[PDB]
Amino acid sequence: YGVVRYVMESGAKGCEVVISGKLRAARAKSMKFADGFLIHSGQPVNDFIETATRHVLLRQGVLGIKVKIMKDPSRNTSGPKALPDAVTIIEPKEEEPVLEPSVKDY
Amino acid sequence: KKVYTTPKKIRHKHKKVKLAVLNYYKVDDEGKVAKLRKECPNCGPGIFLANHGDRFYCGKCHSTFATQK
RNA sequence: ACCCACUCGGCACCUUACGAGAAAUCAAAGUCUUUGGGUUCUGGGGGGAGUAUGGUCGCAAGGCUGAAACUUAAAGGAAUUGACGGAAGGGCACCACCAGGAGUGGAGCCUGCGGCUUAAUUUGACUCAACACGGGGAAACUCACCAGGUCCAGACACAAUAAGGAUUGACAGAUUGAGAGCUCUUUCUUGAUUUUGUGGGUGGUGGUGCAUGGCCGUUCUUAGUUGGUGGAGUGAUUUGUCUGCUUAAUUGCGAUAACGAACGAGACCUUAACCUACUAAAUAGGGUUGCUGGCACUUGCCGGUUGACUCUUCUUAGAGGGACUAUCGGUUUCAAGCCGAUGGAAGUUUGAGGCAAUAACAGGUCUGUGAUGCCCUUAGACGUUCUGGGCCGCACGCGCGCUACACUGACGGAGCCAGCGAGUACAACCUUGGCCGAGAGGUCUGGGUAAUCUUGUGAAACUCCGUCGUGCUGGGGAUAGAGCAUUGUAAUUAUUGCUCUUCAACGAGGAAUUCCUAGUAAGCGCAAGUCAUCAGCUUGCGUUGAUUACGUCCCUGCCCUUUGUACACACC
Ligand SMILES: [Mg+2]
Ligand SMILES: [Mg+2]
Ligand SMILES: [Mg+2]
Ligand SMILES: [Mg+2]
Ligand SMILES: [Mg+2]
Ligand SMILES: [Mg+2]
Ligand SMILES: [Mg+2]
Ligand SMILES: [Mg+2]
Ligand SMILES: [Mg+2]
Ligand SMILES: [Mg+2]
Ligand SMILES: [Mg+2]
Ligand SMILES: [Mg+2]
Ligand SMILES: [Mg+2]
Ligand SMILES: [Mg+2]
Ligand SMILES: [Mg+2]
Ligand SMILES: [Mg+2]
Ligand SMILES: [Mg+2]
Ligand SMILES: [Mg+2]
Ligand SMILES: [Mg+2]
Ligand SMILES: [Mg+2]
Ligand SMILES: [Zn+2]
Repeated sequence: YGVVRYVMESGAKGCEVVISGKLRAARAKSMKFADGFLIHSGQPVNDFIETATRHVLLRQGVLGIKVKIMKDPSRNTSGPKALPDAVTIIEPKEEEPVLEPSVKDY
Repeated sequence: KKVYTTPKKIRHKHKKVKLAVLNYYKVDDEGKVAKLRKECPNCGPGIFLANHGDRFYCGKCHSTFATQK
């Protein structure tokens, strides 16, 4: 939870933390702690999602900690500045046009 | 795993057999120090060849001398 | 007799409950914690049990009446999301089927897996989702197995010797498979490293994948999944996420107590297609032109040369562009879309992939790991290291494959075209060209760390003219016998390559059943992967190139909807 909070603070679009192993009792289970956006499929995965896998050794067995972070597309530096599907249109400007000919002269 | 049978022999190594140490020397009439056993021709006095029945091997050379004397 | 309107009484029914209720539901099951209209009967957890007994009524069967001991943490009710159904509907899919193709299953052989056999024939995996899989093509190594030997890679801690030696080393033969001092003959060296015990470890292709990680495989590459408000429920929940029509798709159009969103799909990215438009090149290809070789012999045709000059169409690869189902015609709530032309390089998601949700499986790996818990083991070690063997044995089952059963051929000539690749200096890589050899191979020389050399990988299938013409025949190639080569320290249990000989089974394969819709199926090679050596395997690649649907739920599997459930460890 703390980790997730930290990630959020850091200003990331999403965090996903999978903790796999024996967490109380012998029969082992992967617990899943998540927040925010996240993508999963496509080439924007290797672009924005940063991953980490570290196995933690304890005196009853091994844990495995898998952490994902979805970085903000706008805050990119090098590469594409958005998700490929996201289309945002600019707003038009106000018009009072007609009012009969006339010429500006120099 | 298979039942361990083992066909005898519980061997060991040479545990040296420490004999006398300075038996390859003689000292006689006060001051004299006479040598027993032929000294090694490969490396001089201090190392002396082992004398057997026409067997003349070494220790620093470990084995390398065999010629008759 | 109808028709209309009203009215008492009845059998019901429909919609709302503002009332009830655990809810299903109920105009009573309402007017009940805001509790009292009058009354009769019945129940007080489940079993024991409507039993025992005693009455009583019956001709009898039986009825009415009706216990207790003991036993037990639940029995039940209504609903819920699942799971399942030898329930009913609707989808989807060549791992479904039609329309067809190519077949496997038959045969000989390679090779997996049984079973047997064995000193050992090491194991892991058994419907899809074990079975040419562990990149598992094992001569040793590998190596986990067996017959034997060798070594300490017994940290460090504490002690007994503490040099009159702790202890290391050891040719010659018997010793021993053995130029293993393995030791036993020996008596020369070695210098406090150690060895002898006790704490303690470390290594283990030992064990458990039912203690785990990571990775992967599978539900599923199917279309599925979720939360924020709002609505419906006392609630678990539900609606959104749906009757339809669409799509490859919960893809959309729509309908609508939901509205707007997110993940998945799509978008994306890699690649394959087009570019006489750019930017370029003696590590790509051309043009003219030098010299030059052969021709007809007029100028003309094919050549050899990195001699000049220039070019970029083919080439490579940078930056762009280009297709968005465009234009038109039908068809459909005139919607989403689908169908037909036309133009175009491209009109099946433009072709093929890469990635791929929520939830899971006691799926597979502890034989990839100095990923790993715990247990075993731990110096006659399950650590190792040598040596030989074994993994490959055969009465026999099955699983991928290869070769074929010929005339659309076979064999000889000759013609003669690819695309992916790969490739050494501390080694021994790829290896043209010259000589030797029927081969296999040698050899000398090279060129290449590579768009430069192998290599235009002049690969097969193919096409051209010939010999046999349908006979287990020159189809076909299994076993065999002998020789000559090659790799490696080692080829018997043919490693493999070649030479002559031998010529077996099979005239297209039953019960079955796999794969497939376009540059695909199938045919044919080549290529890297392992590799010192070995291809019938594998990832790619080109070459030749069809037949037949362009559909449907009949089968098979999956999904959803409606239903039933006494299941929810979920029909094992
Ligand atoms: Mg997505
Ligand atoms: Mg995608
Ligand atoms: Mg034994
Ligand atoms: Mg009772
Ligand atoms: Mg019930
Ligand atoms: Mg399947
Ligand atoms: Mg094997
Ligand atoms: Mg192979
Ligand atoms: Mg290991
Ligand atoms: Mg498992
Ligand atoms: Mg709500
Ligand atoms: Mg729902
Ligand atoms: Mg139209
Ligand atoms: Mg696609
Ligand atoms: Mg299991
Ligand atoms: Mg282990
Ligand atoms: Mg296979
Ligand atoms: Mg080439
Ligand atoms: Mg014959
Ligand atoms: Mg082999
Ligand atoms: Zn000496």
